[PDB]
Amino acid sequence: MTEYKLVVVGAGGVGKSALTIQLIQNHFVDEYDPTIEDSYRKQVVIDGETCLLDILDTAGQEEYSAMRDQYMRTGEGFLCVFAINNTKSFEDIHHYREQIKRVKDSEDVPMVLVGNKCDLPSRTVDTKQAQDLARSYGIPFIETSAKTRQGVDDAFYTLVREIRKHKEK
Ligand SMILES: Nc1nc2c(ncn2[C@@H]2O[C@H](COP(=O)(O)OP(=O)(O)O)[C@@H](O)[C@H]2O)c(=O)[nH]1
Ligand SMILES: C[C@H](CN1c2ccccc2Sc2ccccc21)N(C)C
Repeated sequence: MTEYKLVVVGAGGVGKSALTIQLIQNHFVDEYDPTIEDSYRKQVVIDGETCLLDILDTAGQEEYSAMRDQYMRTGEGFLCVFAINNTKSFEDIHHYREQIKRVKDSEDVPMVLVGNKCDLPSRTVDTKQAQDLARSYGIPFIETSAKTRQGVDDAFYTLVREIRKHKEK
């Protein structure tokens, strides 16, 4: 069993805790405080390998910058989640990519672009927009929903596989 640290990165309100809890407790949560930051452990047999995925639902602003940079350095995978009905959080993705690349001091970082709330209207972020952005970062992009659970398992599985490829590079 290989232990893998899967951290979710995104803006406050994209559904970090929701998507995480959905796969951990197998149920959607409508009300959950965004300040709640905790990690969850889940052993999944991916490709014949039982990997222990340690998913982290971070809050945002830490008490100390060192701790911030620390959890980012030990993080193996970074799930970039945004809202398809919000351009603000979509543009915030550039900040995360830039930051993580500096914090880990590495350009090759296993990331996966995930567009949550694909079942909701007012879609401002075009699929082509996100796809092009993902291609520019050399990472995959999957539309998901914490409600319909569409492509959720796939998005997470891909993230783990991306890490693997980076490890066996
Ligand atoms: N409709 C809809 N609401 C979501 C979705 N994901 C999260 N939310 C809601 O966003 C609010 C905060 O969710 P939370 O788990 O705190 O996500 P976070 O604060 O971004 O980490 C709650 O009302 C969640 O139910 C989603 O995919 N669809
Ligand atoms: C995010 C932390 C655990 N953690 C960590 C804690 C303090 C300093 C550095 C780190 S390394 C890290 C990396 C990935 C997931 C969680 C952490 N905990 C709130 C779950």
